[PDB]
Amino acid sequence: STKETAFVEVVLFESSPSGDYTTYTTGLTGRFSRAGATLSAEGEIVQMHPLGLCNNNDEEDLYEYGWVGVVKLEQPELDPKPCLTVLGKAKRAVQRGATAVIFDVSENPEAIDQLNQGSEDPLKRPVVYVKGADAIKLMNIVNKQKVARARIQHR
Amino acid sequence: GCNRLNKKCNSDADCCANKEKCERPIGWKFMYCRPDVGP
Repeated sequence: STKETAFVEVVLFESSPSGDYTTYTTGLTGRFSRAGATLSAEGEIVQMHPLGLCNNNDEEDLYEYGWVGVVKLEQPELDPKPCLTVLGKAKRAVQRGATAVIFDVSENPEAIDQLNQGSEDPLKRPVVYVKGADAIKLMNIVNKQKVARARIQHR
Repeated sequence: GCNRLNKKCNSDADCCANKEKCERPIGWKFMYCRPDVGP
């Protein structure tokens, strides 16, 4: 229950012409899914958008080192034919260099069961899901469309 | 313009001149660019 809790801290800066700066900090919790490793991770957040995630190409241009991917899942009734399964989306982000992947499963709770199937070998990086108030916290900062950094801790 | 805030860095040369500095946040593993208000 409290096992597999993922503690996520996100930090974003906003500057101003005066040179004054605002820091926005959030702490939130989700869960390490059985689809991935239970490991700490840290890096710049990249929100993974739908067509970009569908890009099937194998090219160096698509690789970036050490980022934390964020995927906000759509309601299944509105996205009935995805290009990849939820597990496939995690695998694809890891192939493109993600150090961890966070799914906001609020609109697709069934994704939790897909991620928690332990019948596949785990990805080597954390695959975390957030929902409810914690997902609201994450997306509030992700939606600012700036460069945020995130740290994922186990225990 | 220039804004490298929260980008990874290995030295101040990787951040924006003067208004940013490269620092490892306490409790974090890596160095990132952060604001430098002088001091």
